Amino acid sequence: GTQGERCAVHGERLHLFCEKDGKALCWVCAQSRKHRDHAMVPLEE
Ligand SMILES: [Zn+2]
Repeated sequence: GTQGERCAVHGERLHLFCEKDGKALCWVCAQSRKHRDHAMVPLEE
């Protein structure tokens, strides 16, 4: 019932939406050498 989906890997609040993956990441995961940056917009809600 945890109101607020945090990035559990690091232990921080997340704001990023992979449109390509259809998943909610953080800025740090946008900066990740893993995740191919293209269809990803930050959570501007
Ligand atoms: Zn992250």
